[PDB]
Amino acid sequence: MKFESSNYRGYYIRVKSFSGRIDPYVNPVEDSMFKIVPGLADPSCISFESKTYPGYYLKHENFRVILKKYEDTDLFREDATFRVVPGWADENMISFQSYNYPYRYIRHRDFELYIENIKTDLDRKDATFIGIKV
Ligand code: NA
Repeated sequence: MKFESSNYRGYYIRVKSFSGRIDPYVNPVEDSMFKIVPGLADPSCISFESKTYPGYYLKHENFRVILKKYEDTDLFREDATFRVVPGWADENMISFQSYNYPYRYIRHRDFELYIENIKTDLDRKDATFIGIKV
């Protein structure tokens, strides 16, 4: 799957140097592509596996969304697990709630990805995505 930003259309979640951001015209476009597996800490949740780096998952660390090799720890699995919810800015779209930090959501901010509290209208828009099956 791919994930487009809804307020920066044509921008996609991608990994650059093992760090999550949103970019247009992702090159190599495979950096924008993930396998969606059951949540490592909860199968009613989701986890994001790298397509180019199998066994690496998107995960938050110091509230920054990064890519990191799987580790056999509860903290890693929790850091790597997100609940898909109706979009903050648009219920026809999606948002990603952190499993171990329930009041923090994946959002972009100067085109980097974090998990942060969603308080304002711009917060909601920065945290809203369109899943695209590829
Ligand atoms: Na903070």
